[PDB]
Amino acid sequence: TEAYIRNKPGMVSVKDMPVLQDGPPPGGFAPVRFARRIPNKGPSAVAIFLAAFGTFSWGMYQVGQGNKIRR
Amino acid sequence: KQGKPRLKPPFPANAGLYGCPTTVTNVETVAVSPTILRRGPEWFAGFGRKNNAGTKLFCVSGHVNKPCTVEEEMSIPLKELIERHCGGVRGGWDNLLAVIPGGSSVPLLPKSICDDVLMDYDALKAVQSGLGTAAVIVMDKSTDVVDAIARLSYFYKHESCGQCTPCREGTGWLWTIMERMKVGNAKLEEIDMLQELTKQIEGHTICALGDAAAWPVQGLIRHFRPELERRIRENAERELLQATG
Ligand SMILES: Cc1cc2nc3c(=O)[nH]c(=O)nc-3n(C[C@H](O)[C@H](O)[C@H](O)COP(=O)(O)O)c2cc1C
Ligand code: SF4
Repeated sequence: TEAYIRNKPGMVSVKDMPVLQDGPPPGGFAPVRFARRIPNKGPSAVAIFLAAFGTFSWGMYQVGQGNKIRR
Repeated sequence: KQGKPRLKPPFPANAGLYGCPTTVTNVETVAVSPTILRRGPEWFAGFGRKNNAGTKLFCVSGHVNKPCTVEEEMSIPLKELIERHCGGVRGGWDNLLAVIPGGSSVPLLPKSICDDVLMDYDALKAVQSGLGTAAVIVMDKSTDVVDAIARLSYFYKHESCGQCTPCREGTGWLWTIMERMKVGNAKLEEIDMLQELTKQIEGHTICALGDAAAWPVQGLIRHFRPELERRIRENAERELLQATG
C-alpha cells in the first residue's frame, strides 16, 4: 500500500523510490551568533570630566562678562 | 451435497461416506491389486528401488515429438524414459527448458537438474519435487515458462471451491500476481512477497489443494529467478524510455 503512492514512476526496486524534500539546504545556512557583544566606545573618564569642568569655568566667565554688561 | 472437503481428525476409516467406515483409493492401486496379489509380491518388489517399488504408467505430454502414455518401472532416468519410449524431445537436452515431473501440483525441474534424476517417490522427492500422479510435462526453450505457470495458477483459481479462506483468497491473489509478472509489471520485492504468500497458503489450509496452489510458483521463483528478474528489468527500462517522451 506504499509503492505507487509514495512514487509510481520508474523505480525497479522499493529502494531509491521516493523524493522527500523536507529539511535544510547543504551548509547549515550559516554560522550564527549567540554571544553578547556591546561595544563601549564613549568618552570614558577624563574626556567627560574635563568637558564638565572646562565648560563650567567658561560659563562662569561668560556670566561675569554678561553681568558687567547688565550693570 | 456440494463437493467440499472435510476435516481430517475424523479420518475416513471410522467416519466416512455415510458415517460408516469407508476408505477411498485411487483407481491405480485398486486396479493393480488383483495381479499383484496373484503373481506374488516378490515379482512386484523386484522393480523400482529399495523403498519405492512397482510398475507405474506415466503420461508424457507437452513438447515432445510423440506425445505418449506408457508403463515403466519406478526409478527410471527421465532421459531414458523420454528418449526410449516417448519420442525424443525436439532437441535432446538442447532446447528443453523446463520439466514438471508430477502433475501440475509439483514444483519445476530445470534442465540442469533433470539430466540424471531418477523417477520414483524419493529421488526427485529428495531433489525438490514430488512424483504425485507421474504426469511429466516438458517445455522447450521457446515457451514462456512464466506464462505456463500463470495459466496453471489460473486453473487453480478456477478450481478451489473455497471452503476455508487461505486457499480461496490466496489463489485469486497468486493468479493476479503471476499475470502481472508475466507481462513484467512488478518489482523484486514483489517476487519475495510471492514466496511469502506461497508459504502462508501452503502451511495453513484444510487439505492439499492449498499446497497445490502454492507449489508451482514456489518452484518457479526457486529455479527461475534470473529470467524473471530480467523481464522485470526490461519492462522498467522500456517504461522509463517511453515516459521520457
Ligand atoms: C487437490 C487434490 C486433487 C486430487 N486429485 C486426485 C485425483 O485426480 N485422483 C485421485 O485418485 N485422487 C486425487 N486426490 C486425492 C488424493 O490423491 C488421495 O490421497 C488419493 O485419492 C488416495 O490415495 P491412494 O489411493 O494413492 O492411496 C486429490 C486430492 C487433492 C487435495
Ligand atoms: S483449496 Fe483447500 S480449503 Fe479450499 S475447497 Fe480445496 S481442500 Fe478446501
